[PDB]
Amino acid sequence: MNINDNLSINSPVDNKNVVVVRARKTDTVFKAFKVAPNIWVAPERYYGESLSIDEEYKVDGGIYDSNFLSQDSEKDKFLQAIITLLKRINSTNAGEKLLSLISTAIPFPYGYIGGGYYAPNMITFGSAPKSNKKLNSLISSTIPFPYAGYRETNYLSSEDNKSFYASNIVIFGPGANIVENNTVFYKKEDAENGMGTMTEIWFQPFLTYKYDEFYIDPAIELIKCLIKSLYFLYGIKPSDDLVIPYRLRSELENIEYSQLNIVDLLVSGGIDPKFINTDPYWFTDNYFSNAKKVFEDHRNIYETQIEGNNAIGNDIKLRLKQKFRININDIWELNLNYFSKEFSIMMPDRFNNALKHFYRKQYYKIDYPENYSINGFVNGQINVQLSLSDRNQDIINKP
Amino acid sequence: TIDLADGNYVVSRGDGWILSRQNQILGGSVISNGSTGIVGDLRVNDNAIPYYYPTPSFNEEYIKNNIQTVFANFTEANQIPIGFEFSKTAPSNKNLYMYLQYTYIRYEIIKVLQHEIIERAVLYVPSLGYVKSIEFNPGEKINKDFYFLTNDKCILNEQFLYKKILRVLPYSNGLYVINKGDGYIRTNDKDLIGTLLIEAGSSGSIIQPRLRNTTRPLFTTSNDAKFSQQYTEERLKDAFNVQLFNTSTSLFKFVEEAPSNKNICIKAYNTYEKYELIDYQNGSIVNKAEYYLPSLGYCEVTNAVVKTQVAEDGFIQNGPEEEIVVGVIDPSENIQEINTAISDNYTYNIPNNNPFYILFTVNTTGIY
Amino acid sequence: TIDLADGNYVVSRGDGWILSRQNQILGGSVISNGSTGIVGDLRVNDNAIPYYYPTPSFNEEYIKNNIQTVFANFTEANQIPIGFEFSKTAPSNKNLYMYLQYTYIRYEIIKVLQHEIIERAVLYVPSLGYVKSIEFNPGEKINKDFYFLTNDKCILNEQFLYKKILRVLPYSNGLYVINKGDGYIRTNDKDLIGTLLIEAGSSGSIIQPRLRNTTRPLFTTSNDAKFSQQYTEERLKDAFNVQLFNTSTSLFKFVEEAPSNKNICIKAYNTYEKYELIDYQNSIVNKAEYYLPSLGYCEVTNAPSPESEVVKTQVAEDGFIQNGPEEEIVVGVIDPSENIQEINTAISDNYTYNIPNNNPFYILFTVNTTGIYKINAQNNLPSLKIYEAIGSGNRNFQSGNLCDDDIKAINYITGFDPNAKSYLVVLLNKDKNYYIRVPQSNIENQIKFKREEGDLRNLMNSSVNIIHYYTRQSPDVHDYISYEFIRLYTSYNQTLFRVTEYNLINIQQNLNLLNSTKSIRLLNIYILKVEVTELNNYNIKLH
Repeated sequence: MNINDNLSINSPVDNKNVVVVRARKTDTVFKAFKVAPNIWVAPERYYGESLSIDEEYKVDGGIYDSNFLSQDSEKDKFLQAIITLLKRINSTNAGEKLLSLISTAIPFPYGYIGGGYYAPNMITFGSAPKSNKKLNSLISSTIPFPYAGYRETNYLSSEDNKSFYASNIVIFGPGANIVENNTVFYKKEDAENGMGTMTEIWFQPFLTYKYDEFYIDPAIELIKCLIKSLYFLYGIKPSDDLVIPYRLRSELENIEYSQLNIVDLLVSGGIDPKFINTDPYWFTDNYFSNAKKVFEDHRNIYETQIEGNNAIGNDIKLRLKQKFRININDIWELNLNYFSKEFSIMMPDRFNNALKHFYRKQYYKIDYPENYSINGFVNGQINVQLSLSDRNQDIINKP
Repeated sequence: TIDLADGNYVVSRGDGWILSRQNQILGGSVISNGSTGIVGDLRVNDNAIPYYYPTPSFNEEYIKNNIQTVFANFTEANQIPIGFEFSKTAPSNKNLYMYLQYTYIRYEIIKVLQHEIIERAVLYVPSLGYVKSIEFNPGEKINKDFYFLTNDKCILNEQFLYKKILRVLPYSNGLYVINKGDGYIRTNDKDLIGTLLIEAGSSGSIIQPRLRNTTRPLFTTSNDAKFSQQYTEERLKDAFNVQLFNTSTSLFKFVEEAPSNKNICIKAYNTYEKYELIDYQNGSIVNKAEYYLPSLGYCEVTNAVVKTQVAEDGFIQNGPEEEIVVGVIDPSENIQEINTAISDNYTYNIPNNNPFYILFTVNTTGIY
Repeated sequence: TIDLADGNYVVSRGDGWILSRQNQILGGSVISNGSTGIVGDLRVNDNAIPYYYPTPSFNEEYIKNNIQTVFANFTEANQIPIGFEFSKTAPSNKNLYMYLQYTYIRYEIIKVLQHEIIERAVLYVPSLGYVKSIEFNPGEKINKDFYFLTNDKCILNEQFLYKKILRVLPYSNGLYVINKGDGYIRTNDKDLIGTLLIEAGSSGSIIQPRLRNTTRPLFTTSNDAKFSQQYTEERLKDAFNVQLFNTSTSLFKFVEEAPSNKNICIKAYNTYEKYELIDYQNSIVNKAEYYLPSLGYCEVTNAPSPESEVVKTQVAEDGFIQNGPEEEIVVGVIDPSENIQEINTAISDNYTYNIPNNNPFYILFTVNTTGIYKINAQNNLPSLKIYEAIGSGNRNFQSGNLCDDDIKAINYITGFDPNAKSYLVVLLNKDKNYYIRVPQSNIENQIKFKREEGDLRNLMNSSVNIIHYYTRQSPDVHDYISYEFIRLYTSYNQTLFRVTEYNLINIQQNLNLLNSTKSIRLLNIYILKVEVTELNNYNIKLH
C-alpha cells in the first residue's frame, strides 16, 4: 500500500490515474483521482444532492453554501487534505490493515452471461499450414474464449461509455449540507444479498468542533465512514427497519423513543454498543443468521469454482481469496473503540450519534498544510491553535 | 440509374465493403524467411457500432426499422460471436507485410422519382475482415494505393437485392415428432455468417464459437395453448433427448486454402434442424408446431450488377432429404405398469374412465 | 574478469536461460504410432513472477527499477497473457517422449572493482518455454544429461549487453498527419514478446490471443501547448477514423516448422505504427509522434552462431528501428479552431455568397454538375484556399442539397497563403464535397462562383495572381501556377496565353522558366503559366 501524494487538480487527464467519469447514468461528468488501488478521490461536491435547498427542508445544525468547493484552489486543497488524512491513517498498522482490506474487498462478480462460475467454453485458433503429407488442419492453439468473463459491478464509466475503471470507494466532498459526513451505496439490492457494491463517501475535512476540552480529528470520522462502507462492500447491509432504541426523549411530555440503525451503533463505537453485544447475546435477529449463511455460501462458491478456474485474471481471484480470509464476526466486532486506542484519539463516547440535542457545536477552520500533519493535529489534540470559522453565523437552528 | 418504379426502396449490396482511410488502423504484421503468420479476430459481437449516414427523410429509426423488417436484425440478434483468420507463409528469402481491415455490409434506402435516385441513405454493419499482403525487399518503393484507400469498394460480392418500402400418412391418432432434415437457412442471407476472400497462396478460416446457454432456436406454433415452447421442448426430449444446452458447448469452423493461380471465396451461413410436432387426430392435422434447433452451419465456395428481388420469408434446406418419424406417449393420459410378465395367459383388471397406457413385457417370444 | 571501469553496471545476459533441476517438474508427454502431440502454456499469472537473487548492495527495488528503466518493463507485461506451443510428430513405428520447461531472461547488476567483479544480483524473468524430445525404444538407457541439469545455461546465443549507472515539403499552411509505416520496435529488445528454440522436426508457435484487450501506446510531443494525447487522438480520428487507441481485439500468431536437419530460433516482438502530427506553417513549427500498436514482428535465426566468444557490448541509445516497409502517407486535417459554415443548397453556375471578424474561417460546398469553376472574391482579394474532402460522395446523397458526411480529411487542391490578390480555377465533380478556407473588418468580400463555359479550361486547377520579380507559395511538382500580367524566368523551381478581354489564345509554349533569358516579344494583358518540374525551393519566383 502506497498513497499517491504526487497529484494535483491541474494534473493531466492520463486516463490511468486521473479520469473524467460519469455520475451513475445521469448527464453529468466529474473528475476523479486514484490515490490507491480501487480507491478514488473526487474533490468536487456530490452530484446527487441539489445545492439549492428550500428553507423548509433544511435540517437543524446544517451549514449550506452552494459556492463551496467551486473554485479549483479549494478542490486542490481538499484533495491534498484527503491525501494527508489517508497518510495519517496508513502511518499505523491498524490503518494499513483497514485500507488493505478496503482495497482487496471488491464486490463479488456476477457469473458468465450464460450463468455459473465454473469454466468458460473453448475455442481453437491458428490452423497450421498444409504440410507435404499431412493436412495439419487440427494442429492449432486452444484458447478460453471468454477469458475473464466474470461480470463486475464496481466500475466507473468514462464520458464516451467506451472505457471503464475499477473502483471500490469514491470520496466526494460534502453534499447540500456542508457539515454532514455520509456514506451511500451504488445499488441497494446488491448491498443486502451478500454480493456487495461500490460505496460513495461525502466528507468535510476543513471543519471540526470542540467536545469537552479537545478537538475532533477528522481521521476518526473518515475511518467511521470507511467502516460503514465495508458493510456495503461485503453486501451485508441490514434492512432499514432493523432499528433499536437509543435514547428516551425525556424533554418531551410524551413517551417517545429515539431509534438508531444497528450498523450505526456497531460502527460508531463508544459506550452504547457495550450494553448491546453481550455474552450471551440478548438481542438477536434473522439478519445475522442470513448474513452468515450467505457469506458461507459465497465462500464455498469461491473455493469450489473460482480457485480451480484458470481462465480468469488473478486481479480478481487473489483479492477474493483475501476478502474471504476474514470472518463476518470480525467486521461486526470492528468499531471506533479499537482505532481510538490504537491511534490514542479522544472522541465523544456517550450517545455520540445524538449530540445535536445535548449541546450546540462551534466549528473551527483547519489549515491542513499547517494545523494537521501526517502525525495528527500540530501541537497535539488539546493545544492546537485553531481559529473559529466564519460560517458559524450560517448554522441552521430549528428547535 | 434505376429501372424500378417510382417510390421508396430498400437495397442490400452484400458484404465485402471496405471503407476509406481505415486501412491500417488495426495494425499489421511482418514475417521473415519461411515463418508463417496468422492474423485474425474473435469478437463476442456484444459491442456493435453500425455506421449510419441518414438523410432528412430517412432518419435513424426509419433506417433501422425498414432494414430489420426484412434483412437480419443487428440490434438484439447481434450477440452471436464471430471469428475469422487468415494465414500466409513467407517465401524462403524475403519479407512479408500483412495488414488487416474490417469488411462491412452496406444497406441503403433510396427514393426514386422519374426513374432516378434522388435521395440515398447508407448504413454499414460490421461483417468479417480482409487482409492485404505484400512481399518487400528493404528500401522498396510501395505504391500509395496499397496503403491508402480513398473510396469505398466492393471486394467479395457485388449484388443488388431490393425490396419496396410500402402425400397420404397411414398414421394413427396421437402426437408425432418428425425430424425433417438438417441445413435449414433463412432466406435473404438472414443467417449468413459472412464471406471471405482468400488471395492466391493464402489460407482462410471462419470460426463460429458458442457461449454457454446463449443459443436461440426458432419456434412457430399454430396453437400456443397446446403446443407451447416448453411442451414441444419436453416432447422433443422424450422422442430424441433433444436439449438446448448441449448445442451451446459446440463449435465449428470452415477452412479454405487458395491455390497460387486464383483466389477463393468462401461463404458461410448458420444452419438449423427442423422438428415438426404434429397431432394427427381423425386423420387430419389439428395442430402443428415447427422447432428449429441451431445446427453446425453450412458453407459454400464461390468463384469470382443484376438486380434481384428479396425472396418471400421462408427456409431453404441445403442438407440431405430426411424425415424421421417418432411417436410419443400423450402426457395427458396416465401410464400403469404390469410388473409380472405374461407367461401363457393373463387377465389384467383395469384400475379413471379416461384413456390410459398399460406397459408390459413378454417373458417368452411368441405370437400372442 | 571484466575489462570495463569501476563502479556499478546493469547487465542483461539475454533470453533463453533454463534453471537447474527444474526440468521435469511440468511433466512430459508420450506419443506413439505416427500420432502428433502438441504441448504449450500461457504466461499469464502464477507463472510470470520474476525470481530475485539479490545481494546486500542491491535490493529487490533497486534491481527492479534499474532493469525496468533500461530494459523491457516486465511488471506491466505480467498481466497480458502470451501463449506458446510446441508440436511434434512421432514416426510410424516408434515411441517419442517430450518434456517442457520454462525459459527465463537473465539480468545481472554488478559492482566492478579493479577489473574484478565483487558482487552480482540476478533477476530471472519468465519469458517462454522450451521442449526437449527424444525417440526411444523400451529398455534404452538415456544419458542423465537429457533429464537433469546441474547448472544454469543459455541455450540461445550468449550476450552481455550492459549500461553503466550514472527535403522540400510543398505543403500549405495548416495541419497534416503522416503515417510513416508499420513495424517500429524500441531498441534493446524493449518490445520483445520472446524467443523460441525449435529443434529439428518440431514446430513452434507464438500467439497473442488478446485475452486482455489492453495495449501500451506511446506519445511524444514537442509542445504540450495546443497538443496532447486527447488532441492528437481526436485529430487522428478525424483523419484516419481511428476508433480504438488503447484497445484491440486482433490476434497475431507466428508458426515456424524447423527442417529435419537443423534448429531454428524465432524471435517475436511487438510492433508499432508511427503517426506524425505536424503543424507546417510557412518550416515545421510543431511535431508529435504517436506509436499505435501493430500486430507484431517475427525474426528467424536459421541457427545460433558457433560458440566462439561472448563479446561484450553496450546498449544502444534509446530510440526506434523500423522493420516493415517504408511509407509516408500524408492526410490533411481541418483545424478545429477555425469555424466551418455549411451551405444547405447545392451550388449552380453564377452563385454569390456573402461573407458572414478578421479570423480565418471555412465554408463547405458542393456543385450541382461537374465542371470547372472560378472562385474570386470582391476585388479579387483576399486569396483563398480550396481543399477537397476525401471519400465524400460515396455515401448519403440528397438531390439538390448538401448532406455532409462529417469527413474531416481534406486534400489540398489549390491556394496561396497574404495581401496578394488572386482568384482560383478548379475542376469539381457533382458528388464530392469541397472546403474553402478564407483568411481575414471592411465591407464583406462576397465569394463569387462562376461556371466557366469552356473558356479558362487551359488554366485548370490553378490560382491566377492579379499582378521586377515576384514570389509566392509554390505548388508540388506536376502542379500548375499562373499569373496575369520583356523577360521571365524561374529562380530555383524549374505557358504564354493571349487574353481577348474573354477569349483565349496560345501565344507561346514550351517556355522553360529555368533559362534566365526570355526574349519573345510575341505579337499578341497576358497569362504566364508555369508547371513545376523540380521543387528545388520552397517558393517559386517569376523574374
